[PDB]
Amino acid sequence: YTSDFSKRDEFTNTIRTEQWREQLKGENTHAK
Amino acid sequence: MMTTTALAFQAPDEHHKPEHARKPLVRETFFRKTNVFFPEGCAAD
Amino acid sequence: REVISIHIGQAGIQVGNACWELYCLEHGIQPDGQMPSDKTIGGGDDAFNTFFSETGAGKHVPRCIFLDLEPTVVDEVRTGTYRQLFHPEQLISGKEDAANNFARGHYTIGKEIVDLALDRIRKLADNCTGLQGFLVFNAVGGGTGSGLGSLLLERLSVDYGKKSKLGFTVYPSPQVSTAVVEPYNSVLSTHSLLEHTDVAVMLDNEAIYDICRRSLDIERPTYTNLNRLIAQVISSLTASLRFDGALNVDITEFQTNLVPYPRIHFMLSSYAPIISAEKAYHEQLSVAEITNAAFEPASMMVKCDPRHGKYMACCLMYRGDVVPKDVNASVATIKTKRTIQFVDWCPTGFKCGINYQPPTVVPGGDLAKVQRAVCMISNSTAIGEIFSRLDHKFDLMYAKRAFVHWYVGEGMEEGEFSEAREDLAALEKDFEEVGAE
Amino acid sequence: REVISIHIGQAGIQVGNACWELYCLEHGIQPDGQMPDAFNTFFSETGAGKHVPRCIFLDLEPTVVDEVRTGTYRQLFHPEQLISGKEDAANNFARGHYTIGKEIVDLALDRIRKLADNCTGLQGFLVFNAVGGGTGSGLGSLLLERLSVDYGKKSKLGFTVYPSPQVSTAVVEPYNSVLSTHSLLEHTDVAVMLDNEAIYDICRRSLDIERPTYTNLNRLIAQVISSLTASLRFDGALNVDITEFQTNLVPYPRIHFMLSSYAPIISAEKAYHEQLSVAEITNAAFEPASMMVKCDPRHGKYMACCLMYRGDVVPKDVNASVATIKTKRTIQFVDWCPTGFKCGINYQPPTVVPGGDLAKVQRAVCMISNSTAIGEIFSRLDHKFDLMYAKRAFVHWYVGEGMEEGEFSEAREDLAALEKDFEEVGA
Amino acid sequence: MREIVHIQGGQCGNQIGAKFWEVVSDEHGIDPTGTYHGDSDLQLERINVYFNEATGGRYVPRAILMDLEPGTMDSVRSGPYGQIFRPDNFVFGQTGAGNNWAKGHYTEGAELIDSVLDVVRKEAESCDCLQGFQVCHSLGGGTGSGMGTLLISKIREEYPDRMMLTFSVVPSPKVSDTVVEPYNATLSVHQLVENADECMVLDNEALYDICFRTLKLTTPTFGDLNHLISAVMSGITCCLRFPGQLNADLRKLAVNLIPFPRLHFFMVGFTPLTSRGSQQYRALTVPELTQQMWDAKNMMCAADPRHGRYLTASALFRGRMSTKEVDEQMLNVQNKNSSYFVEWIPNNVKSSVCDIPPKGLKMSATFIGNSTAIQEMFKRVSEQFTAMFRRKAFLHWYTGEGMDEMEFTEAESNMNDLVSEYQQYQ
Amino acid sequence: MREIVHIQGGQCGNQIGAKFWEVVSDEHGIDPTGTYHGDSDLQLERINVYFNEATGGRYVPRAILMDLEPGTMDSVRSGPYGQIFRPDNFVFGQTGAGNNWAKGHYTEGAELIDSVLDVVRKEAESCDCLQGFQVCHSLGGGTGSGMGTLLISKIREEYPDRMMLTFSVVPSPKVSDTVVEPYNATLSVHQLVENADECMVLDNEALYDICFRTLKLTTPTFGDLNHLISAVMSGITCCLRFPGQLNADLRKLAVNLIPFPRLHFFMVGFTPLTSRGSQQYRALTVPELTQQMWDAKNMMCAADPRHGRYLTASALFRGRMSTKEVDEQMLNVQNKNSSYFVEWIPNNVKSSVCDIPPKGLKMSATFIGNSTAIQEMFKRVSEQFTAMFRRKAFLHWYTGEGMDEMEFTEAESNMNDLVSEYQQYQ
Amino acid sequence: QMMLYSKCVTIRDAQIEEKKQMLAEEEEEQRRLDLMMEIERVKALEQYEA
Amino acid sequence: MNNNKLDEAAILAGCKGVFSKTSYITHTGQEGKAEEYEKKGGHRSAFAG
Ligand SMILES: Nc1nc2c(ncn2[C@@H]2O[C@H](COP(=O)(O)OP(=O)(O)OP(=O)(O)O)[C@@H](O)[C@H]2O)c(=O)[nH]1
Ligand SMILES: Nc1nc2c(ncn2[C@@H]2O[C@H](COP(=O)(O)OP(=O)(O)OP(=O)(O)O)[C@@H](O)[C@H]2O)c(=O)[nH]1
Ligand SMILES: Nc1nc2c(ncn2[C@@H]2O[C@H](COP(=O)(O)OP(=O)(O)O)[C@@H](O)[C@H]2O)c(=O)[nH]1
Ligand SMILES: Nc1nc2c(ncn2[C@@H]2O[C@H](COP(=O)(O)OP(=O)(O)O)[C@@H](O)[C@H]2O)c(=O)[nH]1
Ligand SMILES: [Mg+2]
Ligand SMILES: [Mg+2]
Repeated sequence: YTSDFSKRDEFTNTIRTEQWREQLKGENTHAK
Repeated sequence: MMTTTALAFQAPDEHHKPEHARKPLVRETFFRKTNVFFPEGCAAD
Repeated sequence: REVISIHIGQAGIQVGNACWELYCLEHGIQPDGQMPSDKTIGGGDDAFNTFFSETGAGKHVPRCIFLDLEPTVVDEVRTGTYRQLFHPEQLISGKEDAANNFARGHYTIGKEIVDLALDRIRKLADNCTGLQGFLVFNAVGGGTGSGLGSLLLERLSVDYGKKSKLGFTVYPSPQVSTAVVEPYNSVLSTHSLLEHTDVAVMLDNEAIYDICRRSLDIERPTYTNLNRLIAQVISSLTASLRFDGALNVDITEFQTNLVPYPRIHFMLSSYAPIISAEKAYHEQLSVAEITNAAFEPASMMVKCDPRHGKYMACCLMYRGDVVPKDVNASVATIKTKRTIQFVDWCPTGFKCGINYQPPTVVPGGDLAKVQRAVCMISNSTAIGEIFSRLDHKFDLMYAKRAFVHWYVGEGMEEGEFSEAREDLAALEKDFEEVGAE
Repeated sequence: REVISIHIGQAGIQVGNACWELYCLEHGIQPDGQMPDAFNTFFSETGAGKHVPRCIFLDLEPTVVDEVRTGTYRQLFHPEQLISGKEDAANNFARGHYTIGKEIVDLALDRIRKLADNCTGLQGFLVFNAVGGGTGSGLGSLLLERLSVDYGKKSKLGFTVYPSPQVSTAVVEPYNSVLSTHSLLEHTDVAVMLDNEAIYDICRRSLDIERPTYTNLNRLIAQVISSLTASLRFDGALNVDITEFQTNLVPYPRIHFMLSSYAPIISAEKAYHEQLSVAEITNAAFEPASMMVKCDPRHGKYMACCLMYRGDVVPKDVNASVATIKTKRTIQFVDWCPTGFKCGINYQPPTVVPGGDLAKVQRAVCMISNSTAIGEIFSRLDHKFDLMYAKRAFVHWYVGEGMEEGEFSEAREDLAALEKDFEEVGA
Repeated sequence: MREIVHIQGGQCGNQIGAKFWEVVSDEHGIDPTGTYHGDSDLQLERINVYFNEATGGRYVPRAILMDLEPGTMDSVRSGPYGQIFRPDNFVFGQTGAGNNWAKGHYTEGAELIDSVLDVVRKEAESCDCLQGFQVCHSLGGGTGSGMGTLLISKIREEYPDRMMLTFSVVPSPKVSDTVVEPYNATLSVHQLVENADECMVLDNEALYDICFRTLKLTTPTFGDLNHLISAVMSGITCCLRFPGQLNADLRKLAVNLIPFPRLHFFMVGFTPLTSRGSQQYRALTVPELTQQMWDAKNMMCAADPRHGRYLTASALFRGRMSTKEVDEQMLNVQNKNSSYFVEWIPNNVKSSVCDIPPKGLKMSATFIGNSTAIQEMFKRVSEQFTAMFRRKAFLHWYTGEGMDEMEFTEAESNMNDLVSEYQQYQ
Repeated sequence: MREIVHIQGGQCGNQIGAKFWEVVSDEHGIDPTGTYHGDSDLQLERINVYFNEATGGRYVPRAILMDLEPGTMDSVRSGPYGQIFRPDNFVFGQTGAGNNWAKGHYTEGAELIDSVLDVVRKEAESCDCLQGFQVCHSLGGGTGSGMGTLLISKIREEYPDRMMLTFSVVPSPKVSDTVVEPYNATLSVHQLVENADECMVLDNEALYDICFRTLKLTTPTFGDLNHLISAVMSGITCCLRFPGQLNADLRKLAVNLIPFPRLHFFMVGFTPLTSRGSQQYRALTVPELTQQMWDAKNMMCAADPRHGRYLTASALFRGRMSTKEVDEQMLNVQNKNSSYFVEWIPNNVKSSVCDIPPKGLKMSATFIGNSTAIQEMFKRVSEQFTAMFRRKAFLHWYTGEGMDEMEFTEAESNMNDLVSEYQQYQ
Repeated sequence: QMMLYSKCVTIRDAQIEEKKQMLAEEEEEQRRLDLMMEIERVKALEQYEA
Repeated sequence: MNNNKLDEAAILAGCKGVFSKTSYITHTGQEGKAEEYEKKGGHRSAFAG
């Protein structure tokens, strides 16, 4: 269904993790 | 909790016998339980 | 006139769970097992006798044996709403499943369960008086449904033999499947179903899905509605014995009129009119339209193309408000049509029958109440086409010897695989040979 | 005696929504389907207290058909008979004839046959479509082909809506018309053309309605069809069934194209002031001011004329009027046909519809003729077809569907051959 | 049934779709919390064309956002009707392109086109019958042009049978935001000519002069322009969403408007657009609509149609209108101004009517005219491209990134032969 | 009737089992005090599969804990649902293994395995009809892998006719907990390919990727990962405990999934795993669950199914669902992506439906896929094994205890022929 | 014949009346299930906040 | 099943996807040769004479 480069090691990177944490913060705040 | 087999089959709300059911006239009238001789008058003839 | 019903496997006993509900509803039996009007008090009726027998006073018990190896579905039955109706002893549950393994069902657990099964059947027959025949319910894909089912059939054949054995078996659909080894199971089951069963009726899953989808217009159908419809077709089959009709047939009639050869006994069934209540008012119901519906593959129970093959002999059971005149006219129209072709060598290809009691309706069911109904049971060569299709996917997995280690670890070998393979080859030969003019 | 009606296209089912509405009020049938023998020709009585029309709507877009499903006549039509595809042909003859027809016509034919099996004394079929659209042309051709190989001998009355020359709403409709007539020529038995400009002029002038919609057009066309089939539906002084127009109006196996008209198209107030008789309406049924196809019959010569009469009509004055018409020289018939009339009388007057703009009239006339003005129309269409085709416009759509240049050329030369037939017979 | 999925690219595409989805939601009566509260039962019957029921009357738009800067995400979640989107569809990078077409098509593309193709594939087979796709973007930015460009290419090579709409604003020297506008535009159109099925050319300049003269607006924010483009988009998809006396779906309008495969760039007009001061002194008739429709000052591009010829035109009307008045009005406008049309195609007007007006109006209209005046705008941009390419200015930011020169020459050739055949058919 | 005994080895297996028994106790409705407090009598009918009735309607779990350091036992008894075990079942050493396979398989095994064999014996003949054994452990730790492996050996030598479930995590270079991971993994699987009947391969990083993308947890501690693994284990065994429309026991799943005696390493997955912020925006249908099932990002092993072929697969559904939807859904997935499935095995999908969904959900699904893509994982650990063996690093702590070099030669040879036959059947 | 027909039609009427109520109860039960799921979502949100 | 499919199988139940198409008794769709709706049938000889 989803034709991609395998990306299960995309969140071993601290930078990516903090990026996505920012995204989650934004979603939750806007939801509030 | 509700199972699909249990949910699907419930006691039928109402039941009645079929309009045409085979009736055993043979067994009912031809055979009679136990009496070699009957009282002289039982049926008006 | 009596007939007994045995249900083997996961599928057969659920089908029976539908069938017996339908039967109590047809004979007015409350689920606790007694009529609302007792025998002496109500008018004498013997219609119920063929299925179940009045025990003592005010209690009726079905001539059936459910048997399986997992306890789950069977004690689900034991705790369902039909606790008082079914006989406590008749329900038989093993300890662990065959688990989709023909060998495990036919050699490991059969050797201990089938003796008990044949015991109860024996005393069931002894309680019976005018036994017509047997009827068996199973799916050939499963383990219990194939292995110990066939073993039980073999032992019944050596026990009685001369009596007819109506086997309503579920074959696997071509495209739709839920198991993996079901080609192996189907082959190993049909090897014995060829030379033991007298009259074997095929009931696929895919065709019934398409039926309830198109005609019954239900979008999300489960097994419940399928088994309801199959209960309807079985009731339509046995209504000739149950209720007096204008032109009746018995169990031994399909043995003569339908089976022209000692091994060519594989019947496609169909039912009509399969119609919802909402569209009933718009539709006008006569005999001609349902006589056509009974022949269209839009209403057959096996996914196959009857137009591709040629018919051998057909049987037309009618229930309800039907006179012989218009059905004679309709069968004349069918015989004069040319989109369907009977076999050359058979001039008369019909066995009609009429019964006065119309089909019933169940609360919560999707079928509407109609005047009349048709059950068509035919014989053709599309079944041989089906067997070729099954043999294909069989040999595809057999070439790489997949899944064989489970069987040879149970104790079977390659020899029976090979001989069943060549047996089905000869069987395909037989169907084409018969098709020949 | 029964005859069934199929509707194909976005216009066909709208016409049907007017026609069957007209039929129910003519037979006193409420929209729920039951009255509070004459209906037997259109409805089959399903048991008791219910009548289903012998009809099948068929379309590829679902939005208009399930408007019918949820409209007021949900209780009237059979659920299965309304048949809807999934996506539209989108004004593409190739798409409606090869891409989607291959999938929908099998279902249509097995429905129509079991309808014919339910019928007993089938007179014929009658189809409703417009040759400008994509659905009504492509699968219409495919459907008619498969009906002709199935039955062959039975009548197939085609009431087509042809595209008017100067008023029009499509673009590729010249391609659709040419590709449709190539099969409508040799498959339809009896075909009636119906433009829109002519009905616009009628409602603008006679009905004096300045803002008409499609509803009023369909109401008038339903009135014509009902007046045409009232001979089957009711007994009259002189009955004329479907098979008569087959032999009375078609002199040659390839010239079956009829022009229609109707009179008196009369508003609610003028009729009360005016006096209705037969001589004036026989006159009124011949002027181009009351025809249903924009053309000039004075430039043409009649082949044969057919005249249905409804209401309080005696054969005396209709013979007198047709005499006056035969003696007048304002209209000329063809030389090879000396007696060119086929008339018929029925007692029941044309009814009124609530929401319609016509009042009850004592008598009415429906005329169906045949002339060479239609031969001028086909030439007028083929000119503007070849005008676009000369630059290979819009061809990439059809060939991308799977067709080629061959059927384009052969349909062009077929209309050319058809043109030569009209000028030959008219000579 | 028939299905249109929505795709928004770049900041302009995001805000346009924001107003667009607000309009569609208002038409179908769904609240900003996503529940139905309308009155007409006609609205329920065609919401699958743009939505999916989630759980208990919760409808989510079938839309996918795509950008490269989170500030746009803040903006779309800020306004009302911004909470109804599925957060899984907020597929989104982190770094940013920066009006660099090479960055939108070669570097960040191959890292983001990955995921967007995945969510659009999931969203495509979620529904049953795809009618076509809808993509709204610009041609000045890099996040909009290059991303959408590669997305359109991948979509076309995957699903070639379905229709495709792309609404793209084009840059003009009068309202010229960024500097590399020709460098972006020429390459993007160089891809839309072979990939996209049809494109609706828009421009901010025409939107400005429209709200200056006709609307007499004092403060033309971006909200009102986007409000106008939303009314356009709703007008064109109204045929699917509501039944009409004469219907014309997406593919029907495409085959009616496209005579040749490469001739698929259209211009738009909308009416009634009347000032609120003069909305009391106006009439409601189809000639009242037709005069404001066919006026050259109501086209939403900077291409005067009276400087060229119409090839084909289409008009989608909404409201209870008399069809006879409709076609005679079209016939009159074809008869009187007969020079402005093409000759060898008779009846160059396709018309359709839907019986449901936009909310707040009694009778509305939408004009889509494929004329040849658009070659003026393409010359308008290609001469600036040749001016920059003669000096190779700003070129190395594309060369050193992976793009080469022959791509620029191919864009030049394709633009030049495009306007050559437009001029030929003019 | 049917019986599953539970064996927990090592720290990972102990804590996973702790969460597992919390989940089961919740689904059956027994409090951490050990008393029944559910409401449905459907729970009571099949708790004999996991519990022993005790005086006062208290059901103690049929479990055996096994380790070498008491801290694990304290961590088990500290948390809730910890006071319900039997202290006689806390069979337990005193010294500690310390991530040495030889210490877990030869030194401390020699004096502890007799005791655990006695207690697993007593717990086997405490019941009537065994179904199988269920062991939770790792492949890198010392007291879990080595002792668990030797335990599996003794039990398979004892009861060769019963099923066997091993929930075993595997190491990866990116999640590198200890240093001798290949040294332990190779030998453990080298013994499991002959002893165990089927093995559920798991890994940490795929669970990490799951809780981050699909669950969108910020702080994914071990509690949630062990919660996921417990969810899979409860799902795979829900068929025995609850009635269904199509039942599939442990052996039934085994013969449907294992076409060859050595090809019994499965990847698993669970649905629905949906982020709480987006749970409101989604639907609950069989197509909804299936698209999440066959997602490549939902396998709980770092083995890309797009990089290999499926030999066979199974799907265990829970809840009131339409079986037709189940069949046609699986038929689609096989028809669309026909290239990835193996060709010489038709109908590669086994499906089953149980009527009881887990608490808190409406529909659930457990996916078990036996694909050939896991050869990439085995070569991935075998390469590290060969690299370390090339210079015998960290070997002498294994040599000096009783193990020799040919054991390593046999293990790598068995690994090599395993990946060779996987490659062959691909 | 006509009597048998009329009786069957009456039974049809009763059956349709039954089916409508069946549909009603099914939709009500679905509504209840969705309410339960949303309550669970609210509780999980509260946990996260804590 | 027939998610995006304009085929008869998708249209068969009214725009809902059927597992597989069935040939129709009444007419042979694909073939040019089709079933004759009205076929003259010989009546009893006694009827005419
Ligand atoms: N018609 C119908 N078929 C069913 C039903 N349940 C299962 N089946 C069919 O049964 C086949 C497999 O055999 P089952 O009866 O399910 O299992 P079994 O025969 O008991 O064999 P084991 O599972 O090994 O015990 C499947 O292919 C299903 O298609 C049902 O309720 N109705
Ligand atoms: N008389 C009359 N003609 C109509 C009506 N509606 C549409 N038409 C004619 O139909 C022609 C186009 O075909 P449509 O019916 O609109 O659509 P179609 O035939 O299904 O073909 P598609 O557009 O591809 O779906 C136009 O030229 C109209 O003149 C109507 O209500 N009354
Ligand atoms: N209608 C409209 N156009 C806009 C808006 N913002 C930017 N644009 C146009 O978009 C062009 C620049 O595109 P840009 O915003 O850089 O796209 P992006 O960088 O890919 O997001 C300019 O020519 C503007 O005219 C807006 O809010 N509304
Ligand atoms: N799921 C899960 N895995 C764990 C946990 N703790 C350790 N592990 C895994 O266990 C593996 C090491 O096994 P280990 O705990 O050392 O086994 P032992 O030393 O024999 O008890 C590592 O790869 C970890 O990923 C936990 O709390 N949860
Ligand atoms: Mg079973
Ligand atoms: Mg149309």
